[PDB]
Amino acid sequence: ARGPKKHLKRLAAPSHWMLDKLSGTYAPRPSAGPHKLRESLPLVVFLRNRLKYALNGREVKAIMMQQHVQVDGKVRTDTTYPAGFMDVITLEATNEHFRLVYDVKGKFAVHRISAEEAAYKLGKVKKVQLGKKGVPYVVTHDGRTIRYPDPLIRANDTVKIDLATGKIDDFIKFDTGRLVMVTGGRNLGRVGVIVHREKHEGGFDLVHIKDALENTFVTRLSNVFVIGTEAGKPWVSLPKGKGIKLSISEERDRRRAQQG
Amino acid sequence: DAVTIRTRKVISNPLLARRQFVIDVLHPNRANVSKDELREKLAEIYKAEKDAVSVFGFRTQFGGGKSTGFGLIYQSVADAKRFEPAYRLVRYGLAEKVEKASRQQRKQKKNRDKKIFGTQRRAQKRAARRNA
Amino acid sequence: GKGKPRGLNSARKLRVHRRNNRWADQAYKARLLGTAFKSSPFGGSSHAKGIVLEKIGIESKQPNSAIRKCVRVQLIKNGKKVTAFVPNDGCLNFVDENDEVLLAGFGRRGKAKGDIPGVRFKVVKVSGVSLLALWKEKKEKPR
Amino acid sequence: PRAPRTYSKTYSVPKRPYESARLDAELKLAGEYGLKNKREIYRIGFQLSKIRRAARDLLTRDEKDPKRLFEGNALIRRLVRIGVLSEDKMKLDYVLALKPEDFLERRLQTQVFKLGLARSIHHARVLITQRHIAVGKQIVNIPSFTVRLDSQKHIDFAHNSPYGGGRAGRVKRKNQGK
Amino acid sequence: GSLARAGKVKSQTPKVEKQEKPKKPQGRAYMRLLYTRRFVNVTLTNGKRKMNPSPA
RNA sequence: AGGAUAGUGGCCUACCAUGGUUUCAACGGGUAACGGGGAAUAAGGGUUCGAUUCCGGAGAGGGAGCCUGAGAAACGGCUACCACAUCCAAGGAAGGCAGCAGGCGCGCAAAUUACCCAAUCCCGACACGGGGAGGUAGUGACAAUAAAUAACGAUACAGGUUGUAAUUGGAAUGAGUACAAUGUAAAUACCUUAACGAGGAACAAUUGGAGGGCAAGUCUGGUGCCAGCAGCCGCGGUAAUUCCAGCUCCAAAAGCGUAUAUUAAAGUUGUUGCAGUUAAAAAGCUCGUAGUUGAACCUUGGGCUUGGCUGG
Ligand SMILES: [Mg+2]
Ligand SMILES: [Mg+2]
Ligand SMILES: [Mg+2]
Ligand SMILES: [Mg+2]
Ligand SMILES: [Mg+2]
Ligand SMILES: [Mg+2]
Ligand SMILES: [Mg+2]
Ligand SMILES: [Mg+2]
Ligand SMILES: [Mg+2]
Ligand SMILES: [Mg+2]
Ligand SMILES: [Mg+2]
Ligand SMILES: [Mg+2]
Ligand SMILES: [Mg+2]
Ligand SMILES: [Mg+2]
Ligand SMILES: [Mg+2]
Ligand SMILES: [Mg+2]
Ligand SMILES: [Mg+2]
Ligand SMILES: [Mg+2]
Ligand SMILES: [Mg+2]
Ligand SMILES: [Mg+2]
Ligand SMILES: [Mg+2]
Ligand SMILES: [Mg+2]
Ligand SMILES: [Mg+2]
Ligand SMILES: [Mg+2]
Ligand SMILES: [Mg+2]
Ligand SMILES: [Mg+2]
Ligand SMILES: [Mg+2]
Ligand SMILES: [Mg+2]
Ligand SMILES: [Mg+2]
Ligand SMILES: [Mg+2]
Ligand SMILES: [Mg+2]
Ligand SMILES: [Mg+2]
Ligand SMILES: [Mg+2]
Ligand SMILES: [Mg+2]
Ligand SMILES: [Mg+2]
Ligand SMILES: [Mg+2]
Repeated sequence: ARGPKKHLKRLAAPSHWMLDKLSGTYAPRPSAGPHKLRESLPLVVFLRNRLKYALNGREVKAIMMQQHVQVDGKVRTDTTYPAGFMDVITLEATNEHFRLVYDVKGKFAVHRISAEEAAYKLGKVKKVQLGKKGVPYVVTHDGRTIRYPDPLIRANDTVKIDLATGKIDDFIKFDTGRLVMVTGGRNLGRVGVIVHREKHEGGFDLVHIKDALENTFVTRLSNVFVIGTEAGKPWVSLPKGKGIKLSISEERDRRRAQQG
Repeated sequence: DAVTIRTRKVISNPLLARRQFVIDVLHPNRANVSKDELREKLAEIYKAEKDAVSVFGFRTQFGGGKSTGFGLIYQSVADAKRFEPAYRLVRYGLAEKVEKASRQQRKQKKNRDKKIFGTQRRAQKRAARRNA
Repeated sequence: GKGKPRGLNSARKLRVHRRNNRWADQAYKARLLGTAFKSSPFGGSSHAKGIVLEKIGIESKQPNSAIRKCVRVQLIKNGKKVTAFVPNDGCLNFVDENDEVLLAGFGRRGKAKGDIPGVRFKVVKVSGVSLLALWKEKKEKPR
Repeated sequence: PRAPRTYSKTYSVPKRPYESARLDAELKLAGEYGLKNKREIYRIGFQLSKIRRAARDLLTRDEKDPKRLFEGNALIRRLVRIGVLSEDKMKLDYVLALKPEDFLERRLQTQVFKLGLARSIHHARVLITQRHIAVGKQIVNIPSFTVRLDSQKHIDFAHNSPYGGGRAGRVKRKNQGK
Repeated sequence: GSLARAGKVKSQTPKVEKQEKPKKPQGRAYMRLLYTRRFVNVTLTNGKRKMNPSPA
């Protein structure tokens, strides 16, 4: 109606932010950025609701205006900056590096990483095509454009971004046996290997994935993110739980043993 | 009478140059402990300046004898004056309550100025000429 | 075969037949025709205010023998004239001509109640004061 | 605006208002447990009616069904925890056999009287309402507070109550102070 | 019909004041009162139980 | 084929064909019709509702046309007409609360012309400004939660070792009031807590009923087919269990009654699941298109090996 919306009602916010109903009428509307609104995590939610470094929205803006917060190696001062999957958040004042990887419960885990691993990131190749003057380029899942890619790189592959020069270190071809995390749907956060890719021309390709516990699930190819060259060899540290989904009875049994 | 203070969920927050924690106050035979007295006690416990300590949001449990709140300890008084909300500094006497007209008067003055283009001095000078 | 279709593809016949036959249900018919909206003196409302035109005594039906003391009221919202019973021993003296009275039904939902012929409403308040409060001397009529 | 806050009714009235068999049973049950009104009996029957409904739905499922095993064990565990269900009756068939007197046994008012802290069940309620009884180290003044099994041993007078080592009350201080 | 007799009986009913009596207990105390009155000191007339026996 | 559009398209134009929808309900009419997530009631199947906290749409008195701009056919933007309506020195000028609060009117029907950006978020050139968005308090028996209005002894009696019925005590406590602290942007309130705060503990529980349905009087006085009650059946004509009252009792209780709608009861809308000889209801009788529904029949049995889960 007459133009873009600028507000986000609290009840209409993405459920994986885990916002409470009664704290207010509105929720942080993520800015335009590398990641989609529904699949992002604004830095205000991360710094206040997750880390609890800031006590309110006024304080998170004070934190970011002092140049502390870096996303993917660059300083961001937008409190609603849409950080997303595989993004690296650096707070060098606290000497902490985080990577936004989904946990098996469907939410963005608070996953601390080492400084050496915080020097790169993975991006799923969305498309490969030729730019002006006939220069090929790759578009990753976070909107990055890398020119002069390896001519073997195709869509659905994963590239390793140097994240300081923005170049591609190396890549993983999409094929059977590759390690995968699911980035959408009800199997979000699960980790397994590709068993069989089922093609449907004109529709949505489906990928069969086998868990480390030999559980098999099917998901759309658009929700498949290659994260490793084979089983047990991920290119990034996985969050606690290793993307293995436990039944509710198993979780109840595990919690009983953990607490005695 | 033997006020006991416990701190839990302590987080070191160099982003805002402070340490932040939940405060548990055990005050048997005592209605509660005033914020001013808690700041004095907390300053002695952690050997910090009293003006670098901020406490707020206290509530006494049902039946009394215990209160819970939130506390902040800054690395310096200068850091506290930089990151603390204005209303808390007025509570602690570190700042003066800014004096402004009521919200109705500020809005009414703003709408009166919307009817003037240019400086106020010109507008009143022109009005004087018109009425003279 | 019970006189109704049973085939797996006969849902249209079953649905239309029920729709045709619910018109024999007067509760359903009155709801969709909007008879309360068109014909009811209250226009579908639970209550309605009006002005007292005259105090009239109505003879009860047999085998009862009494003078049911009602009033003639012209409704403000639509100008219609109705007869409203004034309940309790001596509450007619609380109701005067050209007073504003709040009316309500007898609870029989548009039908006359008891031996009172042709009366379907009762007086609830007069001059903004509850008739029950006046009867029990809790309040006084503002005049 | 802000999201609505949920609320729900915690009781339901009988369909037939006047029934001597039900009226006598309720009054007999209220007199034994010192209840204020019939709504406190309706509340127990209402919450027991939905415990049975949950158990009935699980009992229609096949045995070894994941939902029946998970929610059935959880429902049994909660009832065992508050002492309503015995430790030797964890079968989800004994849940249906529960009765309203089982729940009224576990009220704070009933437990105060049965622990000897009060002369009668009616003395128990006023002791609770007047902030004399504490469960653990927390004063509870709600008579309907359902006592858990682990809370049973920690019911005693509040430490600052006249009956539990506190100072003399308002009346005594005015009398001995004159 | 004539309206002259409205309020005839109520007007001529001889006024009788309510006798002053102790308040009855309220709330839980009243349920206690009813419970004993009906299940503790039973006043049954050998299988004849009446809430409001008229004097006879 | 063109024009126009950001672009597809009878979107429009020129020329040319005569097509397109429909008893599987088109077209027209009504809607006390914004749609949905949902709500009420519900054994199951259902019935009713959804203006209204979220999503989508539409509108800014009624139409229409536009400027600017990435984005508006925007109305706290403009232009015109219609209807209302304001100031005027009579020449002219200025309007749009279905934003917040408030007023009139309408009605059965609905609150303060309050405080604040502290929170939630949004906007801006922005760490700083603004926000009747929003939050806070006021009014608020819409609904919902918990929950006081008394408890315990001694005598005296009755009574079957203890439940009361009375007149005698000392305890307990919060309703309320308040230093104070907390709370908060500042307050209010809550939560804590000095001092005060209960014998008729007047710190006094009400609303409906007492023939049946339906729990609880054949008590006393009044009236006398009157007055009145009574959802229904009925009561009232001189000992009225029903009216008006007193006493007593019953039901629910900080709530209880009445009116209207709706749901269950209703297997009285029946798919589950009604009825059609006589209670309402088999067309006077055949034909017949759509619709509904339509006989049987086509790899069965046998053998061998093996995986898992139930009982042991
Ligand atoms: Mg849209
Ligand atoms: Mg922004
Ligand atoms: Mg495609
Ligand atoms: Mg200016
Ligand atoms: Mg007919
Ligand atoms: Mg009759
Ligand atoms: Mg064309
Ligand atoms: Mg064409
Ligand atoms: Mg043409
Ligand atoms: Mg509708
Ligand atoms: Mg409409
Ligand atoms: Mg709607
Ligand atoms: Mg409407
Ligand atoms: Mg809306
Ligand atoms: Mg208007
Ligand atoms: Mg207009
Ligand atoms: Mg317009
Ligand atoms: Mg406006
Ligand atoms: Mg607007
Ligand atoms: Mg205005
Ligand atoms: Mg209430
Ligand atoms: Mg009182
Ligand atoms: Mg009464
Ligand atoms: Mg009566
Ligand atoms: Mg009587
Ligand atoms: Mg009876
Ligand atoms: Mg009645
Ligand atoms: Mg008869
Ligand atoms: Mg007589
Ligand atoms: Mg008599
Ligand atoms: Mg019905
Ligand atoms: Mg029938
Ligand atoms: Mg006949
Ligand atoms: Mg017949
Ligand atoms: Mg025939
Ligand atoms: Mg066949």
